Amino acid sequence: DLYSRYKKLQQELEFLEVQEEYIKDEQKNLKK
Amino acid sequence: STQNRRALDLVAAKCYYYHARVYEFLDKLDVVRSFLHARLRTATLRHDADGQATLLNLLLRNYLHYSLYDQAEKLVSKSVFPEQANNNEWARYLYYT
Amino acid sequence: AVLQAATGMYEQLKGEWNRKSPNLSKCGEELGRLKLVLLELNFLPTTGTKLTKQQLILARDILEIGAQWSILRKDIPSFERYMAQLKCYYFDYKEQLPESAYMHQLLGLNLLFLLSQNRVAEFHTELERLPAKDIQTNVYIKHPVSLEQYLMEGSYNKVFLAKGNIPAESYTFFIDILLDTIRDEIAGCIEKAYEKILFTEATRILFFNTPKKMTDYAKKRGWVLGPNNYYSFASQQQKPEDTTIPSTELAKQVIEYARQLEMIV
Amino acid sequence: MITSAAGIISLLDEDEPQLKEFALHKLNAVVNDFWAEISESVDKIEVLYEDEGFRSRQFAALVASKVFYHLGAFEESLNYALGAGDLFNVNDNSEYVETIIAKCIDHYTKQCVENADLPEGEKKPIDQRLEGIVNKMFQRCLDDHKYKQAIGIALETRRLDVFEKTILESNDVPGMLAYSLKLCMSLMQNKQFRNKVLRVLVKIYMNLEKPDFINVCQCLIFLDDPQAVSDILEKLVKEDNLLMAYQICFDLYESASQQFLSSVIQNLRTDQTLKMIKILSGEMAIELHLQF
Amino acid sequence: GSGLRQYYLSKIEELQLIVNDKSQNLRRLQAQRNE
Amino acid sequence: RGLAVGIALVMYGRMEEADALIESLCRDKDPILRRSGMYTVAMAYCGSGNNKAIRRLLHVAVSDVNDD
Repeated sequence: DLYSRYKKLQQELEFLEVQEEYIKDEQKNLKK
Repeated sequence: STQNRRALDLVAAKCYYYHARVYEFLDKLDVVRSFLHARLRTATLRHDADGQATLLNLLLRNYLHYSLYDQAEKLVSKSVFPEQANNNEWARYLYYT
Repeated sequence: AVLQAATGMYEQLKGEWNRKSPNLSKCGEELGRLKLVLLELNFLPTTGTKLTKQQLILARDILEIGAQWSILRKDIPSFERYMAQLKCYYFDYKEQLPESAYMHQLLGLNLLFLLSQNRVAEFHTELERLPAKDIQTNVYIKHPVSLEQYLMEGSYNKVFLAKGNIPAESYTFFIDILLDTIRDEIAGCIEKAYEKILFTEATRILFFNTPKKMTDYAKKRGWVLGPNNYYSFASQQQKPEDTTIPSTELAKQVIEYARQLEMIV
Repeated sequence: MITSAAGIISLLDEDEPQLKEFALHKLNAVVNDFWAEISESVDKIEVLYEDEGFRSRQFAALVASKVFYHLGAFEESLNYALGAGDLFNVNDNSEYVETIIAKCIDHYTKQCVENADLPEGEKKPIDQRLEGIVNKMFQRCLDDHKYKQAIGIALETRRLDVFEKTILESNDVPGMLAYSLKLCMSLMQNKQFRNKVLRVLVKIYMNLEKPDFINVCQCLIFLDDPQAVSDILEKLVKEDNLLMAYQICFDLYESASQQFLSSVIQNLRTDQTLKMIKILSGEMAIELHLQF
Repeated sequence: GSGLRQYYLSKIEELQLIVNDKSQNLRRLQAQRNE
Repeated sequence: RGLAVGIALVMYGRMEEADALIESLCRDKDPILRRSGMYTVAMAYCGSGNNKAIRRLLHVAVSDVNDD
C-alpha cells in the first residue's frame, strides 16, 4: 500500500497547488 | 537512533543538547564529534529542522571549544541552517557565526 | 622491525641535515623515501589511540626536518604540505606526544609565511589555534603577530626592522617575500598621500639602498620624475566622480520602494 | 583526533600513486566527519578519478561521492557513485548507500519518464550502471517478497518488463493483478503508457491457468480493440464456454461505446454468434431493464 | 527483509512535509479570501 | 446556445486532443463560445481529474466578464 499512499500524496500536493493558485486569482478579482 | 519517528525529532534535539552537555563535564568533546556529525547528516536527510539546528549549534560549539575556527567556518559555509528554527537555537547559531 | 629501520633511516636524514652544509638534493630524496616508509607505519593515524608513540615521534621529527628543508631551496608547495602534516602531528596527538622543542618555531614560520602570501584571514585562524599565553610570551609567535600588527597599522619602518631581530634563521626567507610587497605597498601610500615628494626623500621611505634602484622601480611604477627631483603624484583628480548622478541606480531603488508598497498584495 | 584533514588533503597532489591511494584510504575513514574541508579539494580528489591510469580511480570516485553526499549535491554524488562501480556495494546498510540508491532511483525514474514520450530516434540511452543498480534494487524487492513496492517502482520507471516479472513471480497472481489494474485505472494518466500497461496486463491474463476473460474484456474496452474482443468471444464460442461469453457480451454492452460494439458486430459477422450479435446490439439488455 | 520500503517512506515523508506546509498556507489564503 | 453544447460534445473524452480547440474557444470574444470552451473542457476531461483543466476552469470561474 506504500505506492498507493505515495501517489495519493503526490496528487494531494498538486491539488493543493491548484487550490492555492485559484485562491490567489479569486483574491485578485475580488478586490476589483 | 534506532527509531525513525517524526515528533521524536523534536524531543531528539533536546537529547543531543544534553548528550553533548554530559561530555562537556567529561571535557572530551572529541568522541562526541563523530556522533554529532552522523546525527546531523541523518537529520538533514530527514528534513528535521529542530534536530538539524540543535546539532549544528552543538557542532559549532564543539569546534569553538578547541579553537577549530577553520573547521567551523567550513561547516557553516556548506551547511544550511533551518529557517524555521527555534529562537533559542537561532541565538546560538548567530553567536557562533 | 619496520619501526627500527625507519628510525635508522630518519637518523641518516638527521645526520645529513644537521651538517653545516646539507645537500638539498640528497635530503630531498631521503625525505621522499622516508615518507614511503612512514605510510606503512601509521602515518597520520586517524583518531590516534594509545598506539606506539615511537612512530608518532619519528613522523613528527621527519616532518619537522622536511618543513625546515623546504624553505632551504625556497619553494612554497613543499613547505605548505609539510606544515599541513606537521600541524596534525602537533595539535592532534599532543596528548601522547611530548611538547616538541621546534614546534613553536615552525608554527611561527607558518604564520610568517601566511603573512608573506597576504593570507591574513588564514593567518588569524591559525594563530587562534595557539594558546593565548605563548602568543604574547613565546618569541617565535610574538614576532609574526607583531609584524602583522605593524603591517596592518602601517608601521612599515618597523616591518623593515623586523628583519634584523628575527627569532630564528629559518624565518629569513619568508621575510624577503613580505618585503617585496611592502615597497609596492609603501609607494601606494605615497601616490595617494604625498602630492609631491623629493627624489632622495623617498630613499628612506621606500627603503632603497642604491639611488639606481629608484630608477627601475620608478619606470616600473610609471612615476613622472620632475626637473626639481620631485615626483608629481597629481592623480586625485580621478575623484569618486560626483559629477555623474547614478540615476539608473536611484531609479531602481525608488522602483523597489514602489514595489514594496504595492506588490505586497 | 585527526581534527584536520589538511595533511591528508596535502597527500593528494604528490606524484607517487601510492601516496594518493593511501590518502584516499585515509579520507574515506573521515569523510563522515571532515567532509567540509574536503569539499574544497573535491577538484583534486576527482581529478584522480578522471585519470585512467590511476589504480584507485574507482575508489577516487566513491570517496568523492561521499563528500557530495555530505554536501547535498546529490546529482554529482550519484554520478561519482556510478563512477566508483563495484565498490558501491548496495547491500550495505549505511545511510550514504541507501540515500544514493534513492537519488539514483529518482534520477532513473525521471530519465525513463522523459524517454517514454520521447521519439525512439531521440531516446537518450540511460547509463548502464544506473540501469544495473536499478535492476539490483528491483531484485531486492523480488527476493524480499515485496511485490507491491516493485510494481509501484516499475510503473514509475516505465519498465513493463519488471512489471510483468513481478506480477508473474508473485505468489498471489489474481490479487496482484487486481492491485495493478486498480493502480493503472486510478493513478496512471499518461494514457499511452496506461495503454501499454493494459496490453501487458492482457498478456498476463491470457496466459493464466483459468483465463479471467472478464478483466481482459474490460482492459480491451479501455484499449479500444474491437478485433481482440471479437476474437476472444469467437474462440469462447468455439471452446463451448458460452456462459462466460454471454456474461462478456452483457458487460460489453453495459460499459462500452456504441461505435466499439458496431465494430465488434462487423468483426463477428466476417446461431450462437447470432445470439452474440443480439446481446451486443443491446435490445435484450433494455428488455430486462424495462421489465425490471 | 524490506526492499525500497525505506525509499517509499522517505518519499512519502518528503511529500508529507510539503503537503502540510501548503495546506497551512492554503488555509491562511482561504481565510483572507473569505474575509 | 445549442452549438455551445454541440461543440463540447464533438470532443467528448478526448483528453488533451481538444486543447487546440479549447484555447480557441476560451479566447473567443463571444461569451457563448467561451461557455462552449468550458463545456469542452468538461467533456474532454470527463472524470480524468486533470488538474490542468481544473486550473483553467477555476481561473475562468473567478475571472470572467460573463456570469454564464
